[PDB]
Amino acid sequence: EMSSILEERILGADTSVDLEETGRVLSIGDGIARVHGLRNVQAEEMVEFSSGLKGMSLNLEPDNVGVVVFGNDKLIKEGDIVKRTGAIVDVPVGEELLGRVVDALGNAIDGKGPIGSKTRRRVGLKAPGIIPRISVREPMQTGIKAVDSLVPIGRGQRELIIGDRQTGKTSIAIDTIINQKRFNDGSDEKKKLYCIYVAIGQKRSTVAQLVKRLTDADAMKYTIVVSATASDAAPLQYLAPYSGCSMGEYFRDNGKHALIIYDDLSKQAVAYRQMSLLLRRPPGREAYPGDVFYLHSRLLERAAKMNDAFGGGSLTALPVIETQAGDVSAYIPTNVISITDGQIFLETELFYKGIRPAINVGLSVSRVGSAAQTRAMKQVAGTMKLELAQYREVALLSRGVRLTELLKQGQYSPMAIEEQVAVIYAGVRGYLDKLEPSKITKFENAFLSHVVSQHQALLGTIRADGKISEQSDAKLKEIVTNFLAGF
Amino acid sequence: GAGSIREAGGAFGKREQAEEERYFRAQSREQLAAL
Amino acid sequence: QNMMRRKEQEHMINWVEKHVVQSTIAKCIADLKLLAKKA
Amino acid sequence: ATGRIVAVIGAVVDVQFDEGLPPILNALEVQGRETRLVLEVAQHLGESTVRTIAMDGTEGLVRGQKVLDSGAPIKIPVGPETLGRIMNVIGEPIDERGPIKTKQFAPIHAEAPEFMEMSVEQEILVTGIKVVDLLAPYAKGGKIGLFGGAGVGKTVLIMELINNVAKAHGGYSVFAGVGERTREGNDLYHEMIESGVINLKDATSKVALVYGQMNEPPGARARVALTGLTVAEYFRDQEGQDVLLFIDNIFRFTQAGSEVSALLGRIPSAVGYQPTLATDMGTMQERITTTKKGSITSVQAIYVPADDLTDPAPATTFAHLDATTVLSRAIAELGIYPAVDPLDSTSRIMDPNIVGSEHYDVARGVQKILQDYKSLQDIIAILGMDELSEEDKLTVSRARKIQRFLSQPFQVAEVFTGHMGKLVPLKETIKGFQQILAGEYDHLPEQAFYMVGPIEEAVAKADKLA
Amino acid sequence: QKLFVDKIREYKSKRQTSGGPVDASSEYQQELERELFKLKQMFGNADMNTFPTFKFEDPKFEVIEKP
Ligand SMILES: Nc1ncnc2c1ncn2[C@@H]1O[C@H](COP(=O)(O)OP(=O)(O)OP(=O)(O)O)[C@@H](O)[C@H]1O
Ligand SMILES: Nc1ncnc2c1ncn2[C@@H]1O[C@H](COP(=O)(O)OP(=O)(O)O)[C@@H](O)[C@H]1O
Ligand SMILES: [Mg+2]
Ligand SMILES: [Mg+2]
Repeated sequence: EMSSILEERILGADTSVDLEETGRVLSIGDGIARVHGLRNVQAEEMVEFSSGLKGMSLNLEPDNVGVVVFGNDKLIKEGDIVKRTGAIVDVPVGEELLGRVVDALGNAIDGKGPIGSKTRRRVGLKAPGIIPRISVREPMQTGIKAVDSLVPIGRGQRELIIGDRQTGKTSIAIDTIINQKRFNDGSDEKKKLYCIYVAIGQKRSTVAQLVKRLTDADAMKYTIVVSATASDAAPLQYLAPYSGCSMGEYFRDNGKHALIIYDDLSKQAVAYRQMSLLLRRPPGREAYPGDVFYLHSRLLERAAKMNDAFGGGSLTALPVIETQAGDVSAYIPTNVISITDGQIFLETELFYKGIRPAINVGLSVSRVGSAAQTRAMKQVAGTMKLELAQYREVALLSRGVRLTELLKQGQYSPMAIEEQVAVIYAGVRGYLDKLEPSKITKFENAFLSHVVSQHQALLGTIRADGKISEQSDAKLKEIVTNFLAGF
Repeated sequence: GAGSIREAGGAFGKREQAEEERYFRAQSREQLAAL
Repeated sequence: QNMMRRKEQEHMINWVEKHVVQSTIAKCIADLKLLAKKA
Repeated sequence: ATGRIVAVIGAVVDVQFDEGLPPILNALEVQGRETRLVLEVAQHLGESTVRTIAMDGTEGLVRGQKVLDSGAPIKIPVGPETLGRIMNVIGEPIDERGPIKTKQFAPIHAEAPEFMEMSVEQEILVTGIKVVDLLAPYAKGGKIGLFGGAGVGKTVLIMELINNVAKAHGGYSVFAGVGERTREGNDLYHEMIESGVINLKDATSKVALVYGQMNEPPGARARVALTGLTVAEYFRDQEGQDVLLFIDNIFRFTQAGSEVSALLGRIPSAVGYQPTLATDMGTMQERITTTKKGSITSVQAIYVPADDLTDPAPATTFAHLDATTVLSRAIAELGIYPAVDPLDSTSRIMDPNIVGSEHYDVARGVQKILQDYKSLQDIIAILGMDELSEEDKLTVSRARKIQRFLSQPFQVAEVFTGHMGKLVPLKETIKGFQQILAGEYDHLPEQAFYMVGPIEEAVAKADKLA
Repeated sequence: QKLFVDKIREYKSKRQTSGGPVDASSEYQQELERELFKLKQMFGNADMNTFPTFKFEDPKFEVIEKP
């Protein structure tokens, strides 16, 4: 149509010209531009090349400025003009990013038009100090039985998902994102969790698959997907986690609660190493720069729970780390493990032995723990944790196998906390030792069906009260006894 | 290298721990009934 | 319908861009005048 | 634009231009050579000097030699005229059949397809290989990667896949030989001529070959994969065809970059590799993809240096693939071929909602029993077989039978094994492994499952032993 | 005001599209047909310009009578 392209597309275009402060490309190569001039450029300031490309000035040196290019250096030649933008790198933030797939700088890559964003936020902001924070109390529900019961996560926590390749880390993150739909459509506003998935160094078709999976479950309406894939410049993959963290800090600072997944931080470390080695900064261990720990700690400190004076919002962080051959002792894995508030260790042996999700409950710890659980979940899960430990000590034994086969879960099926509590109750009270370990799984399905067909009252009770009462204890007791008699 | 079989956490350390726990839980049940 | 609109609009943009390129000292006069207003 | 050579170090050439500095990735022609010596601009050094990577040998270059700028990157002939022909890294024919007379030339450097062009269809691609089809099935339009050390069977497996899929394929096919044996390329050429897939007399050829082999300098070995990509990308975009792209070996690409990375003046990364390993690999691999304009099913053989899967190159390649077939030297020394590691090979369509609950359950049970066997291996090694329980001995016996039954004779391996190859349908594989897991053959010896096709051949071999 | 020249002149040129369907294209069909083929084949296979006629089936049932 000749109206959508000319009514204001040309009528309003900011045709004015300005007196620009510029420099001149001395050299260009491998995404690094050494630029003469640019006297008044700031450190980490965003500059613009004469071909529309943008870069960030990282090495302020006496005779040149080292600029990392946010794109392909094919379009930059020696002698090109580099204009200042006067601003430190920032990205659009707000509610208008929900449902959109954007790149590391906030440009929509989903072919749906521009993000109608009016607020912008720096990517390198400082984390909140001691005073604005308060203890982590509200639970972040993942929908995964093993996590929600034995490695609970609160709102404002940093829980690391660490494991080998193809162990099920992205599956945990996506289950957690899908789970928040029960709360994001409800009426309680302080229970809604807006999700953010940062894809760093991934295949682009993998991100397309993930967005398809999130749209199938209708989870995209409250999810921002930041995508800096394998073909994107190393600066963009370096900057994607900070852009996502700014998009989440917007919610954190407004009384809302957000969840961010960094999938994964090993590839961000690789991209940062590339940028640093090409900026001629001296290498350290495994050629990584000296400040890779600072790279990840200044990022993972921005996940926080705020007190009431600052809105009461939160930002939960689920960084992902891929280890080689199970070497948790590597450089970046140990860095991120020392940073975060706990880890969820996934194993290949546990994966192939049928334990899915392959969470290693022996190693998986949540430094927040029961402080961020519901009372009902705590009641059942303290006993379940004790019995699973005692089973691991001798692997009674039949109850232990029952609980193990009860921790298994399908993919893309995050259960509600009430149904989780009912299942763990049925498993921890003896109602599962009369059945062989093989059939346990199917019973659960049937059980859930029954409970979600004719017993919505007890589930609503558990949901509202948060704890089980002795009355409701007896109710669910008799329900599960009758169902086991009929099963 | 004393205690290195259990310290390696292999298939032999797990069975060692299982043996100790079995034996001493049997002994604890035997010692609690006689108390 | 949406696809037709999208492709027709894209070719319209391409054609307008190609055809304005084919189409004056008044340009330099206004340029010097605006550089005078640079303050 | 004309410049002059000011430095020659290996495959790297510095060229100083008096006017008209050529952009990065442009192709330059050296004047005064007997053959075509193409330099690809990689860096702008400053003071009107560029640094380039040579696509051929740099012997005989003199400082001050003239160099013309072409005005564009390396452009290769693309079209249906490249089918049945062999071209090198710069698109020149190396089959002595004259010029490739296409109507269009495409640059080997292009942008990766955008996010809105990606496809999501995940239909299976049955290969006739029991372990692949059972445990890590391939998908049409997906990315397959065959990992393996030296002499474990990557070329044998990729030739078996060419035999089992490319002949039965309806679309076109492109084979990019990257840093491999030249006699293997000669073998493939003549075998495709014999089998009619390449026709030297008319235009019914279905395969295009692009070879830069291990006798080539590192620039040709680094860009020949891009040349093959360009051919396959033309077939996918402008023809809308379904393309098969076989790349053996893709690791060489990375390795070639390593060989030039020092001469380009870059601080080395881990294990001496270029600091740009992951972004170079990503730029290359993101073009190897299925878009909503056409499909590309890709089979890439990936060399594993010194059998170390944690090496940066295979470790980085792992993230670009939809299916990984990891071959193991330890399994190859047990006589089991193909040497697929059943607990290291994965696939993204190994999903009940995609392959069926029956397939999924059989695969997961096989992997469970193999993991349990591996857990028992230590006690079996020290305390012998007799110190296990009854269920442990049953697990060991069934796991060994399953290990044997995962092996299979290939038709490309008929020449040096005598055993006729087997193409096992997917349903027969699922049935045979379901039956072995059930226990219906706990009475047959384990040697009866070694190097057979369907389970009926296993019982026939059992009845032939006794 | 060459930007306004672009605006006005090319608006009046594109508006001269009565006798032409797609504003003086002379091309863009060879790829549009492949695109429409893909779009139709991924939306369906039947004729998508007429109302769908509905074949319907009835659930089977067995001899449940007490033997
Ligand atoms: N809880 C589960 N139950 C069954 N299958 C699962 C489960 N979790 C993951 N899987 C499957 O195991 C495979 C692991 O893939 P996934 O993306 O979840 O892990 P990953 O660590 O991100 O792998 P990578 O990073 O190498 O791509 C997937 O095919 C997935 O479908
Ligand atoms: N499917 C197979 N059956 C029998 N032998 C095989 C098979 N695959 C490989 N081999 C053996 O391993 C050798 C190496 O084969 P090849 O595929 O060329 O090694 P590479 O992994 O380097 O490509 C073969 O000559 C053959 O002896
Ligand atoms: Mg993943
Ligand atoms: Mg080989």
